[PDB]
Amino acid sequence: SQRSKPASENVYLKLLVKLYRFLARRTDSRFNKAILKRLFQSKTNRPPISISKIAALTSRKSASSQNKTTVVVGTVTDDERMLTVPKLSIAALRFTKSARARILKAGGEVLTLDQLALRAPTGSNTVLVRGKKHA
Amino acid sequence: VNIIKKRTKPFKRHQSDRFKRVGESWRKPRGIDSCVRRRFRGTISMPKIGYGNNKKTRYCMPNGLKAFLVRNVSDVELLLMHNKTYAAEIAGNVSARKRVEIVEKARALGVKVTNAGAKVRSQE
Amino acid sequence: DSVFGSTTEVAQLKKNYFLPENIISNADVTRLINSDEIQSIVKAAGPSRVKR
Amino acid sequence: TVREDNGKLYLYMKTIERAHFPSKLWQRIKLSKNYAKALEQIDQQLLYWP
Amino acid sequence: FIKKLAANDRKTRDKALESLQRFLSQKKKFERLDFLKLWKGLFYCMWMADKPLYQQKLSDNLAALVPIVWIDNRILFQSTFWETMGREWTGIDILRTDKFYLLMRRFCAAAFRDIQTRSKTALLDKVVAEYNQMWMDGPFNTENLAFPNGILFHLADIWTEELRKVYPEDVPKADWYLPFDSTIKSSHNVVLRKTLPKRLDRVSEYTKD
Amino acid sequence: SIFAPESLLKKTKAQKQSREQIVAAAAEKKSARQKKREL
Amino acid sequence: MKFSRDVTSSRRKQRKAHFGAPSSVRRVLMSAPLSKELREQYKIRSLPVRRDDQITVIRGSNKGREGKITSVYRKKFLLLIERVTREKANGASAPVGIDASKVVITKLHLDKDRKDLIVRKGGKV
RNA sequence: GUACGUGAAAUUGCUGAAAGCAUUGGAAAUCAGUCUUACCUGGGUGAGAUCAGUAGUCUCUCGAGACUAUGCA
RNA sequence: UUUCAAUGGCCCGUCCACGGACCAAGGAGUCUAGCAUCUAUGCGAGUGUUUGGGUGAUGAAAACCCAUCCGCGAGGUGGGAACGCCCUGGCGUGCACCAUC
RNA sequence: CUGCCGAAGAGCAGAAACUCAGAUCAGUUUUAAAUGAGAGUU
RNA sequence: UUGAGAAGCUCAGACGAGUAGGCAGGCGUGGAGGUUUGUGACGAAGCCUUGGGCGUGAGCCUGGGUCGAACAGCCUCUAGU
Repeated sequence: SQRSKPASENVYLKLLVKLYRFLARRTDSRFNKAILKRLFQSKTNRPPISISKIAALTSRKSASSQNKTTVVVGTVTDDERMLTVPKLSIAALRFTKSARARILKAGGEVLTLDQLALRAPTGSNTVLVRGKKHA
Repeated sequence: VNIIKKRTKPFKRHQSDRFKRVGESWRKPRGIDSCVRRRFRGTISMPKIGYGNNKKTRYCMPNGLKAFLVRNVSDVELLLMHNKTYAAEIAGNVSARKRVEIVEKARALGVKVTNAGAKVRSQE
Repeated sequence: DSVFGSTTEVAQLKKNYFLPENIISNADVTRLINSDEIQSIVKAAGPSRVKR
Repeated sequence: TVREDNGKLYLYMKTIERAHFPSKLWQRIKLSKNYAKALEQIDQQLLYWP
Repeated sequence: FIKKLAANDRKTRDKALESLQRFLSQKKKFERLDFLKLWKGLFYCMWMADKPLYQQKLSDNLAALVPIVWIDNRILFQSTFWETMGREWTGIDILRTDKFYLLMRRFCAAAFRDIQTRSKTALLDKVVAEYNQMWMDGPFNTENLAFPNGILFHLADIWTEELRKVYPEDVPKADWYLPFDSTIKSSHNVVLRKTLPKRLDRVSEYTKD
Repeated sequence: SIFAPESLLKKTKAQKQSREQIVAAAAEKKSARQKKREL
Repeated sequence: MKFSRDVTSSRRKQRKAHFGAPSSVRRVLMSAPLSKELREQYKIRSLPVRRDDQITVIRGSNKGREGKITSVYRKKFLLLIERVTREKANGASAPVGIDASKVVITKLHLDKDRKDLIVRKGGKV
């Protein structure tokens, strides 16, 4: 909730913060500095993002390699208004039960921010999206 | 390092001497006309952070050790690796049976005991 | 396994209940930090406690 | 860890692979009364440790 | 065997290993999921290995188990090992990675030794090409991003060292480094591509097919 | 016969690699500083 | 652990009930163990005390003493025993009372009611 | 010792000593703790054990602890 | 600790006045319902078991479970975080957000 | 209890969010640029 | 080089009045849960003390005297604090 550490008392979010403190300072990457900053944010500063948004944001120009993992420091909720879900690869703090089932069953895979770090420790080939803060 | 104390006197409460109803524990003077709070000359001092002692020699008795309160024999065995850094102190509520057992154990451990002569006699 | 269910399969003795999902996958963060994946791309570390 | 028992010192070791068996969690070796040999024993039993 | 291989008693686990030689030496086609199930038992046989002297004799025993397998499903046995190790590598803890690093080192040399053994019966280039194809849809697959890079850095580090050990005198001409070249040429993870050449000790002396 | 840990072998390669460049930027830094001192 | 919501575990109620117990209830509250031989021949562990019972003092300053219970002082829950007394300043022998649980019965004063009580309470005269 | 568990302060008497808020020190009174016995090295004499070009038992997992003999290089 | 010496030292609170003989004990932002923001937590196009029912052999006013409802909810331009490819900069992709059609 | 910030006598004080030496400012001075400071905003 | 309570350790520089008002960290009391293989008739608690010690402080530890039955540290909970 602040600039120096999280206000959460969850140990696993502190463990994520402990990992990304390392990347933030032992890499030149600006991706790892942003992730550490967004891990200190509050619930309302990390608005949820949806499956439909993620497919929509990573579309149109999706003729590219599309190995790009989508990363959100937040929750990936579900959008049942869309019927077919593409093949996606998302690393998020949380996936809802139906969001995670749709990404897996019809498509690719779901990650955690520590699984991303072992895949892209510098944030290479990542789409660091955000949720709308419209409340 | 030597155990330097910036101050040795207690910070007596203002007018604790005038009245027996007024204790000598420190209370910040909440008054808005208080001369002593205004830090005039001769007015008694007030606890400031600058009197705070060196972090390296904080909590250290004059002999450079730190008091470690001990209730039984198991406690003195914790100070095995810190006998140059800590001194055992037997609690006031430990009986004279245990005090003897605490002191005898701590003697082999090379631990200083601050009150090893309490509640006991010598026979030799 | 019937009382609590799985994280993917439901509990039999609780309706529609799934075990909570975790924020991290492998909770050993020192395993993540000190892995060959991350220690192969980090810039060379400066000293520990540094001289004056 | 090194701990005393009946005037004799032992080296106690535990590994992660015996973490769920409290009875068999720690193994014990008896260190020599010879100080130099006892130091050699700790190096020999704890090699490639941190 | 599968439940016994992951027992809480080493004596029980060991007796399943000695009984596994007869099971693997069968001259019948083993389905891929059958080897997936077996390697989950074998993974926890080594996951539970206690002492470094034991957990390095066990790696020798597991690697020495490759030539026992039937020739027709010997490639399936190894490909399932590298797939059962890719998915489970991230869940290993820091105090258990060094016994599995030796396990992959023993299984990399088993692959090179099996190529050497089959190079006498049939021409080497077919044997290497068949093994290279195993690497293509395995650890060195570009289409999947789930495979760990900590294993791939390990294989790059040990590739030439195990090759030299298998042929002490001199190795023949073959596509020994084909999985690495095709990976760096087309990998979708830039960290792998940028640093794999820095770790691989590829020598141009013996690589021209 | 306890083989050295594999992670220890990987660290030594990195430490050796780091020590190569630190030693490499020693004689040049000494010379460049020495010529700077004359300048 | 008690499981009955008919019985109270309240200390206030137990203490009130003990000290405000009537003389008939106090008759059971003052009970003494039988000696080993009486315990192993009458098959009864303990009986309420009575006048003219032969007892041995088991605990206290008067440990080891014996005598017959001259009277039972039920108001103060005390027993009085022959020759187990204390000399006052003037020379009087003021008796000292002992708790019924701190003595042991070594010879019972067998009335007909005790024998009926013995057989009723799993005993064999 | 019923003006009765403990028995505070305000307060009163007697005896003793001194005198007629803070800073810093003097005088008087008092007090804290304060170490020697160890380290190394050499030899003599015996002792044993984790020693034996040594034999057995129990519990764990080849050897790891606990022992009981026998010897004292 | 007491006292002496040199130095400094005008009674405290309250708003001149008002309270103060001394000491002990008691003595004043509390609980509850509503609302709003912020933080944490769980789930998330949903969400909320505790009106009640089931059940609870160790205390059974708990904990556990849940039917039917019900509440509340329900396209381009520029800048731009981050990323890839290059020979500082250029090129491509461009979240949040703000001016723009 | 200690610490930190700190007025007034819409403005003055902070908190989140963003945008930032590749930015604008100033209780200042020269001329008809000098110098100090990272600047702002809802 | 062992100096990861990573909430730790370590380097540097600047700064220090303060009413209203804002922020943070701590000290204490009665009761609750857990914990200390906790303390206690070889003396708990309380009280007294020109005995000693620690903390800038709130306060805590202790020696001696008195006393005679219960008490406390640490992690959370709570309030007629």
